[PDB]
Amino acid sequence: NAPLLLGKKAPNLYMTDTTGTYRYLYDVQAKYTILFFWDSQCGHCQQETPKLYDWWLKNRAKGIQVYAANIERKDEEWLKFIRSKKIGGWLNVRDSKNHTDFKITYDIYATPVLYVLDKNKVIIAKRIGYENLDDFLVQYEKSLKTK
Repeated sequence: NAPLLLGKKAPNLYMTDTTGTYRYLYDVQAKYTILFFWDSQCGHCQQETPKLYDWWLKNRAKGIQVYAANIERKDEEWLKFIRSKKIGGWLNVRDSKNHTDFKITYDIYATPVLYVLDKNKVIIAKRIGYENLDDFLVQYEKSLKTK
């Protein structure tokens, strides 16, 4: 695996939603997709996940989905976190059908990890913090105009 690059299509993910039903990354329709890899075992009070959710609630009508890719190999703790932290509204998925190698394909070590993708799943931001999203989207859109 070569490391991921700006301007390349993010690798597809064949992950499943909270009902166990396939929701492929490439099948998501959204002006921007936030690809977000996370792990409930990082703690019940982990900060990035619910704060991104709060951000998403405020910005989603702009045409933004979060493909919230939980990296765990069991359902129980993932679902418990979704319920208790009340983050069920976005696209929660897990690799329940074993199609994703998070280390080879996406280089996931420490979690959480965030990518911003455009409408065609091209990588436009790599591993930036949720707190830099608003500014990243402003500058990105200005950059489309200039040229």
